[PDB]
Amino acid sequence: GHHHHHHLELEVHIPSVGPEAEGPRQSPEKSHMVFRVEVLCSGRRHTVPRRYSEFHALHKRIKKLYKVPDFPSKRLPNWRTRGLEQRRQGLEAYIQGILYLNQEVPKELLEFLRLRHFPTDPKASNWG
Repeated sequence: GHHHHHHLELEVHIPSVGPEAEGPRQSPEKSHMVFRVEVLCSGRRHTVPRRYSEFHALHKRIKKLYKVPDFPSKRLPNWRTRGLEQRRQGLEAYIQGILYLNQEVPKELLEFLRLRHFPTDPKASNWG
């Protein structure tokens, strides 16, 4: 498309993390818990619930591909010691990092969940 991006509204945040993830095949983690990210770029926000493994693999694949910071751990604590803000912030830092670094929201994830023009949820905001 061709439009002048005068509105560079950028908000990348992970508003919610809950236990409701899809249980995958034999994976390193098989986390049944999911973090629901929301990347807002150019005015469009897309709220996407992602299991840790997905970002784990995403980040590991592209770290070899493009500018990408520290990666997620394949061994995680049971999360009883801390709160989910730790998990939330860890991925949010990495995902927003690459987004700020070069390719913005990974086009590979775009291709992965078909995140183009991807919907959002009303319950992903505070007073908004």
